[PDB]
Formats: sequence, structure tokens, C-alpha cells
Amino acid sequence: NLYFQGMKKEKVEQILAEFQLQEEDLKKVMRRMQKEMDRGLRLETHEEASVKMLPTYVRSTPEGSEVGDFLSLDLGGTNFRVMLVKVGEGQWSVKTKHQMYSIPEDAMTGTAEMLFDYISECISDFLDKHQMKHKKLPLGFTFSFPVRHEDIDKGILLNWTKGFKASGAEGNNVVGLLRDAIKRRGDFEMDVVAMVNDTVATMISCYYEDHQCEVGMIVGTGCNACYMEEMQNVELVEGDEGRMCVNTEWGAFGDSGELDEFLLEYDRLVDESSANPGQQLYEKLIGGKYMGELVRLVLLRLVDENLLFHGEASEQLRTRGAFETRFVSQVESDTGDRKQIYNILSTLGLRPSTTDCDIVRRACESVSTRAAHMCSAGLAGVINRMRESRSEDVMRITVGVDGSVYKLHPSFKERFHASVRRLTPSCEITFIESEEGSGRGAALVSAVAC
Ligand SMILES: Nc1ncnc2c1ncn2[C@@H]1O[C@H](COP(=O)(O)OP(=O)(O)NP(=O)(O)O)[C@@H](O)[C@H]1O
Ligand SMILES: Cn1ccnc1Sc1cc(C(=O)Nc2nccs2)c(N)cc1F
Ligand SMILES: OC[C@H]1O[C@H](O)[C@H](O)[C@@H](O)[C@@H]1O
Ligand SMILES: [K+]
Ligand SMILES: [Mg+2]
Repeated sequence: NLYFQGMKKEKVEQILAEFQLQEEDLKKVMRRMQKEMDRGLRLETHEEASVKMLPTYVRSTPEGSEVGDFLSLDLGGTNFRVMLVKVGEGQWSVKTKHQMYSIPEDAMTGTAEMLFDYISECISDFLDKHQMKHKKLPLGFTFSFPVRHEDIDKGILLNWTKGFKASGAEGNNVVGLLRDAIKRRGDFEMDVVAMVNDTVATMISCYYEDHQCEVGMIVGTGCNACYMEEMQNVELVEGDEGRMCVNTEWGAFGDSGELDEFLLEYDRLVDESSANPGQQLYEKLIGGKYMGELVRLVLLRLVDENLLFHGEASEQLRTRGAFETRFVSQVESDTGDRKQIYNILSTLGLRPSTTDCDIVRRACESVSTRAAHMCSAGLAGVINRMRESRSEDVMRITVGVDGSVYKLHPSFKERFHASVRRLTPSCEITFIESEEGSGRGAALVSAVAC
């Protein structure tokens, strides 16, 4: 009964229809986000604002930078990265040496001491591999978490995000935590000259092939953005001349109820089983840490309604984090014959039919399209805000982008761009993907700082 396959697919659609957002739902999200951005920039409203709009102390144009050898660090994912970059006049910057280290779970959710102990050890090993523990290299730290800066080289951790939990770190100076751990070893000795967010590093690295780049966006494990604000609008910092980079931390949009009309059963479940429940709600709609898991929960509801896999879920389907976000990419990469969907599901202990496979594709499409559209309301907000703070009628702007979801998902990018463009009339937006953008961005900022 091919009649009874399509009826299963008609009911799957009534459920999937819940992930739709109309163009006016997006304009509403966009307005409300723009409203939170305003509140985050104001001294009077900053403390209660869910979008924090944090000053980064990376000021518009700089004066002259030093040249030579820098060491970049990158902490934010489930891996920590070290790299040596050569900066030179032309401004230009090149990746010379690189090395990535997997983070022991016990350093993610143990103590700050443990975490930065592990970080320092990696730095010690790296410098050995390349006999470098003697030149006192200037160190740039890309640290992908909300920080309140007093300066380029001094700022405190506001709260962890993305499942990080190391105790004894929130409220403390992050650069100090790094410096202490280095000194605990006898390493040693780096001049830590700059700490930046990954959005910031990505914008800075894209700037040199395109001077129009004044926005940085990350859509990886988490989702965030930064942009060049007018110093007159940054009430938290002294001075009204020139421009400064602002770290939106827009992931926390919705933490005071701003997205409530849009949250689904699946989002509440994802929020409630997370390391930070009630927090980073906008990010949990978009980021790759949460995307596959959201798809998993849709498949469980489809299984419970007798619409999928004969109404039975494998032990693998019922385990946390088992539908990887990469599987969302790989399912939507399928070229029509269902073989990629088949092997993913088969490896998950399921016995899928042709129509099971197609339904799983529809679930992935529903979840990632929503992410793409929710994300576009954020960027459009930022860019509409920037058009309105400036004098020209048409704003010509470049956006620097990194993150595995934007980069590796076969169609996120195209859905995302088209939606941004419907929401940003009178803007001409160029999107560029960064090349080793964190490390190169950190060293470039460091060269000006020292
Ligand atoms: N092929 C893929 N397509 C989409 N997502 C993926 C893919 N591979 C891995 N991911 C997910 O993307 C996340 C890693 O993204 P990536 O951007 O490489 O790291 P990141 O930039 O450190 N993340 P963030 O903390 O947001 O900056 C993981 O949570 C994965 O589940
Ligand atoms: C993005 N954009 C657009 C024109 N101005 C900027 S910001 C920008 C800032 C810095 C920079 O390092 N600024 C610093 N301010 C204080 C210490 S370092 C840079 N090294 C390169 C840049 F492009
Ligand atoms: O890694 C991307 C983003 O992840 C989380 O949202 C962090 O809070 C933010 O600082 C970072 O930029
Ligand atoms: K100011
Ligand atoms: Mg990152």
C-alpha cells in the first residue's frame, strides 16, 4: 500500500510544519534582537540585557604593528589549538606550525586548575616539537566564551557556554588563569598580549583580503557574532572617536523569554538535558552542539506515533548525542538513491525502508532550515543596525564566517544567505569564509597590541 506510505508522509508533514517560520516571524525576531542589542549597549540597561554587547577593546584602525613570530592559542571546542604565525609588512600573516590537542573530559568539567594545567602542558610540548621554549614569543589567546574586558589583555569569564564547566573560573581574569598555570610549570614565559573571541579573530583575519569586512560570525558548535560599533554608541567605554569591536553574545537572546512563542517541545528537552539549562537559548536553535540531538528527538516522536521504523527505536537511537550533527549534513548530501541515509541509520541499529529514509531527510531539512532562518534574523539585525548608524543609502559590507555548520552543511549557507538578503534591503552583503582565521586573527591583533 503505496497509499499507506504517503499517508505516513502526510502526517509526518503535519508534525514537521511546526518548524516553519514565516517572513513576519523572522522580522519580529529581528526587531526584538535589535531591541536587545540597544539595551546591551546602554549603561542603564546593560545589566538586565540578555544580549550583552561586550566591548572587546579592539579599536577600529590601528597604528603600526610589529612584525615577526607570534604564538596563537584557541580554546572553545572539544579541541584546543596551538599555532605559530609569521606576521609581516604588506599586515600579512602565515601559518607556519600548527597543532591540535583533544581535551580530556575531566579538564572540561573538573577544575580551572586542571583545565589550564592541561593547556600549559600542550604549550610546553608544542614548543619542544619546534625548539621554541627560549624566544619569549608574544602570545595571542582566542577564548570563545563571554568575557568582560577591562582591556585587550585583561577580562573576566562571565559564564561558561557549550558544555564547559571547569570550576573556579567564572568571575576571574582568564589571562591570569593562563599566566598562573604557565608559572606553575616553569614552562615557560610568554608575554600574553591579547585575548579575543573567535568571532573577533575571524573578522580580523578576513579584513586583509577584504577591508570591507566589519562583521565576524561563527556557526559551529555555538553561534555568535561581532561587528564594528561607533565609539559614541559604546556607553561602557570612555571616548566617542572612531570605532570598536563589539561581541554580541547573541546566543543568549531568548534567556529572558524573547523567543517563547517559537520554542517547541524538542527545544525544551534539549535545553533541560544540557550543561546550561535556561541559557544560550537562541544558540540552541542553531549551533551544531544541539542540531543533531534536535533531529534525534523528532525521530523519537515520529517513532512514537508509529510513523517511522515500524514504531521501534534502537538502543543507539535512544542514547544521548547519537544522531551527530555531521549526520544531518550527510543525510542532506544524499543525491536521491538513499544510500548515505541508509548506512547512517543502519549503523544506528535500525532497519529502514525507502520511506523511512526520506522521512529522516525531511526531519533534517526541517531542523537545519529553521537554524538557517533563525540565524538570518540575527545577522540582518546587526547589519540593519550598522546601516542605520552610518550615512550612505546603500551599505556595502563584508561578513567573515567560520564554523563547521556554515562550512560543511550542504545547504545551510544558501538558505541562510537568501534569508539574510530578504531582510536587508539597501545592503550589499559579501560573505567570505576565513582561512585559519582564529590563529591568524589572534596574531594580527597581538602584533598591534605589543
Ligand atoms: N560535517 C559537519 N556538518 C555540520 N556540523 C558538523 C560537521 N562535523 C562536525 N559538526 C559539528 O560542529 C561542531 C564543531 O564545529 P566547528 O565550527 O568545527 O568548531 P568550533 O568553531 O570550535 N565551534 P564554536 O564553539 O561554535 O566556535 C560539533 O559540535 C559537531 O557536532
Ligand atoms: C575590522 N576593521 C575594519 C577597519 N578596522 C577594523 S578593526 C582592526 C583592529 C585591529 C587591532 O588590532 N586593533 C587593536 N586595538 C587595540 C589593540 S589591537 C587590527 N589589527 C586589524 C583590524 F582590522
Ligand atoms: O564559538 C562560538 C560562540 O560560542 C558560544 O556562543 C560562546 O559563548 C561565544 O563566545 C562564541 O563566540
Ligand atoms: K563611548
Ligand atoms: Mg570557534
